[PDB]
Amino acid sequence: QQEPDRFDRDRLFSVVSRGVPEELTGLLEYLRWNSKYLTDSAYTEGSTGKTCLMKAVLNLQDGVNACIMPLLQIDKDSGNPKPLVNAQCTDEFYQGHSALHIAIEKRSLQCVKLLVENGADVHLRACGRFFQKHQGTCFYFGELPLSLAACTKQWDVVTYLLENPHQPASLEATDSLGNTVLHALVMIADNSPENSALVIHMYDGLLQMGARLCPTVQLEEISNHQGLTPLKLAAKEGKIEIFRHILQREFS
Repeated sequence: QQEPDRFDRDRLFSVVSRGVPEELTGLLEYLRWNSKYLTDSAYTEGSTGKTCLMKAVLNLQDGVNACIMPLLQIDKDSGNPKPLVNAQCTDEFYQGHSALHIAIEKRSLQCVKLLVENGADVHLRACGRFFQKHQGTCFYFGELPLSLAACTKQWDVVTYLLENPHQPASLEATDSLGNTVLHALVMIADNSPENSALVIHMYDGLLQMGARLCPTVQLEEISNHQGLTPLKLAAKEGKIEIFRHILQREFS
């Protein structure tokens, strides 16, 4: 008894950035003694700021951080009602970013898997506050982890987000503009011959999965906040090439 050693934020962030989990011993003991969680202001860069898990994901080696599992375990064992996994960062650079968003943004499937396997909400919303404003690291990708993976051309990630048995991500989910992943692709698309080809490939792939995962729901008839289906939006936005593609699919 009569313990345990102080484990401040500075030290925790140093260890998670380097990657070695063996130096996290004593953290659980301290947290529990003082009834503290890794989501408290004391352990984040300002209340509402980076959690230690986001710091872990921001420092990848080979696509993984060996701290992520130990960290998510410590949080579980500490009795946190609001799991560290679903915490969202919101500072000068980030806006509603979960570790999941960062994991997808860092193009790491093994890290995405790892997070989803430990109760990550695949429906948290990032970059909702900023809409064609150049402020932080935020851009429009449709503010949904699935949309992000699709807009960033990561099929293997899209595949896993839709199929995994832990937390499947619905294709029917919409962002603050009522925009589905299909809408987001139309938006994200420039009218380059190379880019349009890749967006079409991704677009089609999701409808294939649409037929398998939600066969009853006609994804392409889903209208957004301005009363636009992906077809209508494609015309409004002047994205001629992919508008030409959605058109043909309708006339079959």
